[PDB]
Amino acid sequence: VGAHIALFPCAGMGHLLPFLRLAAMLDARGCAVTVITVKPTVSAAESDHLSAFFTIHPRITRLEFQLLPYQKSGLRNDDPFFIQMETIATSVHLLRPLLSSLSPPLSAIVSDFTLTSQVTDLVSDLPISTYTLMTSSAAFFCLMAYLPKLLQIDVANRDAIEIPDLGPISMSSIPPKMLDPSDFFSAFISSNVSSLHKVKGVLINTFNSFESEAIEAVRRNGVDHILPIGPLESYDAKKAHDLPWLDEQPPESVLFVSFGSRTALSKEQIRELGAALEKSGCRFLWVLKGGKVDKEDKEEEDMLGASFVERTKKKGLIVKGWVKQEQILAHPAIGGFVSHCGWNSVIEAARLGVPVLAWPQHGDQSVNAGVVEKAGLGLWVREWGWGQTKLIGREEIAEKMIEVMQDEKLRVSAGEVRAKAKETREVDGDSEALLQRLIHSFNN
Amino acid sequence: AHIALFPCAGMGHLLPFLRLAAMLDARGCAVTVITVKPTVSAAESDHLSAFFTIHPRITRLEFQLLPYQKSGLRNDDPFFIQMETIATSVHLLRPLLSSLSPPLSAIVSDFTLTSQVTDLVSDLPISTYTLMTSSAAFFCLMAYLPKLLQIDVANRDAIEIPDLGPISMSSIPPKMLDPSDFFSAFISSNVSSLHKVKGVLINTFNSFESEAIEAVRRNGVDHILPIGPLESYDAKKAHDLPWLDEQPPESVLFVSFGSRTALSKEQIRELGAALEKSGCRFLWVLKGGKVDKEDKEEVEDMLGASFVERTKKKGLIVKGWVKQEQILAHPAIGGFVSHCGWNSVIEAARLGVPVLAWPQHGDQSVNAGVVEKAGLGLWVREWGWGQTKLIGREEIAEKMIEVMQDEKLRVSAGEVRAKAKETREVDGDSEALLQRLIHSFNN
Amino acid sequence: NVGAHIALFPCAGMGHLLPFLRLAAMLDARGCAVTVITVKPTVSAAESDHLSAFFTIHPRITRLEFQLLPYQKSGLRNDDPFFIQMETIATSVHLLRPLLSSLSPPLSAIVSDFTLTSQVTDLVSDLPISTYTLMTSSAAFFCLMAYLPKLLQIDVANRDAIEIPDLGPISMSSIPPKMLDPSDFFSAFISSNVSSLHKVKGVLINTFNSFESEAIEAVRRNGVDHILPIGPLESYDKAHDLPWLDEQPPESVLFVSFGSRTALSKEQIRELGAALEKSGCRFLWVLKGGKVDKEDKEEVEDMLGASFVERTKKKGLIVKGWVKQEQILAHPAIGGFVSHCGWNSVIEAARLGVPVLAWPQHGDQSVNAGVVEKAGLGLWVREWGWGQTKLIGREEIAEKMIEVMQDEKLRVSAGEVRAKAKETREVDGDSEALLQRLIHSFNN
Amino acid sequence: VGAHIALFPCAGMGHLLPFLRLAAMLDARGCAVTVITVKPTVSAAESDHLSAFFTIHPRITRLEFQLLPDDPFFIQMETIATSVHLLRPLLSSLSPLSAIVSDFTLTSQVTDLVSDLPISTYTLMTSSAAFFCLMAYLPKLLQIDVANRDAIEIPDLGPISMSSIPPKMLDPSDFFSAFISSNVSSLHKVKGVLINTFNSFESEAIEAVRRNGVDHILPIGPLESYDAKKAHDLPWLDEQPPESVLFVSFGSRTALSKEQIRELGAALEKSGCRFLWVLKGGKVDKEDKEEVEDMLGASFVERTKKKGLIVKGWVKQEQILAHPAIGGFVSHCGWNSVIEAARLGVPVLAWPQHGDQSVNAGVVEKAGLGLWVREWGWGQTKLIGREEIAEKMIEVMQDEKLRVSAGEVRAKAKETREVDGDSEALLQRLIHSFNN
Ligand SMILES: O=c1ccn([C@@H]2O[C@H](COP(=O)(O)OP(=O)(O)O)[C@@H](O)[C@H]2O)c(=O)[nH]1
Ligand SMILES: O=c1ccn([C@@H]2O[C@H](COP(=O)(O)OP(=O)(O)O)[C@@H](O)[C@H]2O)c(=O)[nH]1
Ligand SMILES: O=c1ccn([C@@H]2O[C@H](COP(=O)(O)OP(=O)(O)O)[C@@H](O)[C@H]2O)c(=O)[nH]1
Ligand SMILES: O=c1ccn([C@@H]2O[C@H](COP(=O)(O)OP(=O)(O)O)[C@@H](O)[C@H]2O)c(=O)[nH]1
Repeated sequence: VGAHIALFPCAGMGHLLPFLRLAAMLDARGCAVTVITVKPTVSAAESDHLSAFFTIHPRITRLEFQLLPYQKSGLRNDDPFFIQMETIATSVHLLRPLLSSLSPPLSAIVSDFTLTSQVTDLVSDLPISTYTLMTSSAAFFCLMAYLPKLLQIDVANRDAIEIPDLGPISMSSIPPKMLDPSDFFSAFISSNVSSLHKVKGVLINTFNSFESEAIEAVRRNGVDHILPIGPLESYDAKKAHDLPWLDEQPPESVLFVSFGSRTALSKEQIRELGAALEKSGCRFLWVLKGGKVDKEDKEEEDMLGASFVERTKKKGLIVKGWVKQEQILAHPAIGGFVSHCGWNSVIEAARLGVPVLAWPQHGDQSVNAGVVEKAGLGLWVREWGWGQTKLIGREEIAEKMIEVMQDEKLRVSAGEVRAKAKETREVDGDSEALLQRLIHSFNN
Repeated sequence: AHIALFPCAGMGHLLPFLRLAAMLDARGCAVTVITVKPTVSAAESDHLSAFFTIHPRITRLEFQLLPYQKSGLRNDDPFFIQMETIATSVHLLRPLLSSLSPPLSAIVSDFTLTSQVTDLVSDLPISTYTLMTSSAAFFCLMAYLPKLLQIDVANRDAIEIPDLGPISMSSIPPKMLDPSDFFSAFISSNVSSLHKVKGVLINTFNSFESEAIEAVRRNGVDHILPIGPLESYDAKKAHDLPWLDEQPPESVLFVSFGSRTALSKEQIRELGAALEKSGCRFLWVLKGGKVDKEDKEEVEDMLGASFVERTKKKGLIVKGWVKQEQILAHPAIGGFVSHCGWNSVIEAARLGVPVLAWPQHGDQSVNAGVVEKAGLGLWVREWGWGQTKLIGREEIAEKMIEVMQDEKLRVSAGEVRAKAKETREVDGDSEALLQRLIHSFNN
Repeated sequence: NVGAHIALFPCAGMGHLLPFLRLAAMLDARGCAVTVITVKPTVSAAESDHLSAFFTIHPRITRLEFQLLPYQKSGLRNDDPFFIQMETIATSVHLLRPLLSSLSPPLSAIVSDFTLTSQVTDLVSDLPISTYTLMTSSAAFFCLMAYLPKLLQIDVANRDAIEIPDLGPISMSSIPPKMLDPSDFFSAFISSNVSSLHKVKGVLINTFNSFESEAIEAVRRNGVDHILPIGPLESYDKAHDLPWLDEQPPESVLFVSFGSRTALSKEQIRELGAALEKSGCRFLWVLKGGKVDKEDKEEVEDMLGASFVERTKKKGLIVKGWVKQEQILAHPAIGGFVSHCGWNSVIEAARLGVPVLAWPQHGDQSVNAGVVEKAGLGLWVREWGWGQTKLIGREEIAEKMIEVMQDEKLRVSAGEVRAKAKETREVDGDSEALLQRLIHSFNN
Repeated sequence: VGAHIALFPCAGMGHLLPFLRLAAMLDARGCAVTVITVKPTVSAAESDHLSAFFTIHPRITRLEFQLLPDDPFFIQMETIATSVHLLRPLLSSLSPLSAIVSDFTLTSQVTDLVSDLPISTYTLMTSSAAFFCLMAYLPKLLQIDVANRDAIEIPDLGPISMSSIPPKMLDPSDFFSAFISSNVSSLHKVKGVLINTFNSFESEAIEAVRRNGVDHILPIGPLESYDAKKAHDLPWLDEQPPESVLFVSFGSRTALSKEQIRELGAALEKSGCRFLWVLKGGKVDKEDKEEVEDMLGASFVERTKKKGLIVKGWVKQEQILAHPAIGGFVSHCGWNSVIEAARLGVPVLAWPQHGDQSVNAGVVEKAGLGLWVREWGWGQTKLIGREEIAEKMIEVMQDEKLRVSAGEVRAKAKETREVDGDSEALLQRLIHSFNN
């Protein structure tokens, strides 16, 4: 553990967990690692996860930063993660005192994409080689990467968007917010992509077989230094879960439902899947988030209904809250996965080879579904659209759930992805060799 | 894009730059604000500290200016004297600006520092912009000063500025016409170097000064950009609000004469006599000591105990810094008395307060004219120059009464208030221009 | 109430605290009433440790302590932990204003660190309090500091050397690059503070008139007229120290220390250790190897290895951590000092007439090394340059290490320095007399 | 107390002490007074006096000008001129001056200053009416004659001999001439002029200045003491009988050589006068002076230890002179001192070392205030014998007429000091003129 490295996730479970994963991974490869967190955390969950991680890994060290107050309405409405990410920039300078005192000077720092522009000054005064880890799809990341020239190019939204060395992305996959220049979200991505130039390398949670077209497209696309790190290894946070029912079930019989760290859909729609879930007869494990964005704000299982919970009393079990998704997904009993297609959830399923039913709700998740379908890892119906854009059928959903359980071709293809994913983590694997090579390059 | 703001001395110069800087930061530019020490007035120093603690990501660049060194520019004013001191030392900042870790894309300089600042970034890759504290109408007079000085052989009536109504000779300040005085030398020296500036920022909206903004555009300053009204950085802890809450809406008349303007000893007693005689409710900010806040160490021994007792029911007299923008927003204030320094004037317009115009020194008279033109307030030209003139209680009181009860003004003033709102809106020109400007900054 | 009250305000670091603590103790002896202003938390354990300990030793002196506020963006390029705190304290100096006004026994005067003189000066003015500056470094370096605004502003020239106005030219090669770069904190702090000196009633320098007559004049003639050499500051004062020395012959031991704040290159350390072995001189070696902070330098002998220690056990002993430097130099056994030539250590060596071999690492230190050579205190090799950026071979070091121990004229010269130092301390001596003179004005 | 005023003396206690008294006098008359001072001050005493003055008068504000980089006192007067602009910020921030009273030496520099910040300005002269005219008539005189004659005449003033006149003032080349001549020209700007004199002391002198175009001269003499109270010093003063003690002070600077000074020291014991002697070591500098009383010799101290006391350094002159014990004064004859003697009615012996003083001695003679020997001349020029001095010294103690003449002079001084008298009347009037 001669080399000293830090990783600095900003906000959100999707951002936070992987970086921890990168750190544990880095520690495993003889790196000395500090993990930087900024408080107060947006969600109760983020700290809960963080606390365990440090307890679980003593060798890795916690490096908190306390946030200063801010009040800017320029950011549209009130979504806390952009606000949290924005606040982090306001207090980012507070970082400098913290880095100056590090015992063995940091060889490199790994920084979440959202604040790559603020850190840059910090990265010139203290000359730290700075790296980034991408939580999104390489195909989706390819879109952001080419966004600035594409945003400069036109004023209206066309039928299909062409990123230069990649298959054109349908506009339906793209978020509205991305398209309009005036909107801030556009501002945050554009500036940050520019800051990539300063960075020594860019790391993404995907592997070359997995996104062959995109990774190369990125290569000639102005993102030369991108390294396919993924799939990010398990956090090894053992353990906090009781699953007597899961053990009883036959291997690959049970269906797992998670819509991500945040809730994805309306109750009326939600009841529709529950009704369709009954029609399918799949044994299930369902994790439900009452609060669409914050764990702290949810004190609501009223939404599914009284009759349904008793009706599926022996068919399935549901958790209202947080459960270990990878711990559950590695179980022999789980054979199908219905996800919101956040890239971390999609990547974990590919690593464990669990067939996916893609049900993207917002953001980059629609683009990840296209990768899920292109990979052959999962089944996706593009026509479902964004959440609340259309109300998709109980009867319609049931046919798709029945296909995932009884389509053997998906199982053979899903099995291949697990083998493809495993091979890249083997000593001869490009992903393991790239991580090992990057660690070798870090200076004393 | 890194932008640096270089305000000169004075809360009139200081307040606008910080306000914009906060606006720039809100809209996402990396912002640095340049301050130098010492500062003439306590408020500027106290304010800067407050502003930075409220806005953490804005960098503070502090330089100690060289000791006052001079020859020429007859100056009897402390704030103007400090401006000369900042201007003579701006050329020593070239070494510091060259090595800044996040290099500046552009500098937004103060009008007074524009000539020295333009020379400073000549061989550096930094765009030079200037923010104008005053009104657009005054800028037309500034542009015409060389023509005004050359063909000004006769002391008669007013001079017709080329694209708008002629200004009375009484409105032009006598100091502006004397080349020896600092006010004239600085105005002339800066206008000559305005052509080396990428853009000139102004605190007026297109609705407020359509003729003045248009006249300057065709008069050689073709890069003018209206961004007004500037928005408050809304940072404040001390509350002096309580008396007002007791007051009925619109009853109170607010009197203030800016950061560094004081009345005559005969005028303070005649103004006080008028406030009693009028019978109006009022809020008085008393700045008897003079410009500097530190030396104005007196504490209401200007009027005496007898007067406070008589007026306590209808008035509160405060000596010290008051949160002007907040007071103006209050339901209670239905009148304002102003020296018509532009920043007060803009605030009156944004918050729709009827204004009673009372110039004491410099641009105030022209701005007073603008205020009258737009219906914002009533101006009495005959009163002429405060500090050169004395007005009796009878005259003052009647005007005070008249402004409070002009419903046409209250209706008229509101209309300006609406227009100021529109411009800030995304459609509205002033915000749009800044949004237009901000993109430009990215290079 | 009818008694002078003097407050001392030190900055970050052992070098800046200790001179202040020592003076505070010196003043207390001479009947002054002393208060020390301290900010928590300390950058390093040692400063914390001394303060609690120091106040135990001198109960009468008041300890006035303040909280360290968050770091601010004032545009400096500092990557150092001790400099950054210096920055952090200064931003918050204005906050003290209400408190100084309200003290039970009021302040009559205060003395500021150079770093806080510009900020400190402003607070006093609304109070009837005299202001003084106590300066950590040498007169000769001080000569440079005053020049700095003039030097930065115009010449902008990379000549071989430049000349300070009433003092001989100083080689550029012996001037740190960072002093030259305006954006950097080191240049910026020196310049802003120097400019504010006109305000201070006097500037106190820990050097004596015999030691730097030429510099003292050079500064005086340059118009910061009020200069008050007080050197050398007296130990304020048993402990769990080393008895290894008590068993060593006199003059047989060579002491190596680079101060509290200097780490060394691992290459540098390996070569330096090897050099001692060839030289064969008995030695005491202190490793501030690790970080500037004692808290984060957890490295033990993992830096030198096991074999080096056993081989050298007869020859010398190496310790990592705080050592009681004053006591060690005082010991009859120590025959030579290898020092980075920081002023506090340089002055101490002069006090005890210990021959110095000069190896300046950063900042003020090269200018300091030269005077050390000049006064006949020590041997300095110019070609070695800066410790931080250049590495010196073991053999060259060993050959030099021998020379200082073997040269006996230097031992005679160092003694000459010592006698002079003794002369000032005495009631006859100008420095003691100057301090007594200073006290009487304090007592108005 | 409405009016607000400021004083500015550049250097010497010759000017500062009078100015401060002017400052105190003005405060008494209901004026807000600000005193402007130059730093660093040339003398530790000059600095010493200022701190005391503000401390003694709480309500008098102090404003200072820090200074940017022959006689120290003259050169510094030159330096203040360099930094005069520094004044500009100070005036601008003032809580504005109804008028400023400024030192004669730097009046020329300020003329520009007065005109931009409109301030009526005045100057106060610390030299005699007879001497001021010599300065006053000097500019014409230099160009017109360019020669050396035994005596020189100022239009309505009885000619005083060259022997009195200082040599340097005579030379056109010299720095001193430029300052004096230039400044008088600047004298035109001021709305008043003040000298520490009263008409009675020099009716002839005051008139000539009125005649000679110094129409605006105002004599406000004598200036009231600004003083500390109360210190139990000089138990050696209270002990002695009235008018038994001779007090010797050659200046606010040294004036004669150790051997020349030894002759008076030997003359003092032969004279038999009891004495309090103020002996300054530094020829011109208090900080420079670091010599003990070894110029007089150990022997002198043992012999006279009961008879008289020697103070090395400074003392409060007005305080000492006012004492019953003092009956004789020996003076270098600096005007400020001479005026103090007349107001306190203490007989003087005149021994002027340098400069304006010899002319000042002449005034004392016309007055009858003291006994003077002209032949003794410029200090250190010639050696004056111990035997010769005593006869004059004894004569000062035992002359009845002198006591009478001196008694009147004190009486005359008061009448102007009182409300009816002109010096008081003008002060009242000038303040009245002062406009808020
Ligand atoms: O109950 C839950 C919900 C989510 N996750 C983890 O949350 C991470 C982030 O999910 P993703 O990136 O797919 O989407 P997000 O929640 O950020 O929208 C993934 O590692 C999931 O395994 C989990 O472990 N348990
Ligand atoms: O007691 C005061 C006086 C002034 N101001 C602020 O100072 C600003 C600038 O004043 P202006 O430019 O109107 O006049 P000036 O001070 O420049 O002569 C105004 O917006 C006021 O809000 C204030 O807050 N409190
Ligand atoms: O192990 C150590 C190291 C340093 N010092 C003392 O710390 C003071 C400050 O050191 P200096 O200024 O010489 O160097 P710096 O620590 O600032 O680099 C000196 O008195 C040293 O004797 C000490 O007592 N023990
Ligand atoms: O020991 C001394 C000597 C002088 N003076 C004062 O010196 C002032 C001015 O002295 P003068 O101008 O007459 O003499 P000079 O300064 O020219 O030598 C008078 O007010 C004296 O009271 C004093 O107070 N103490």
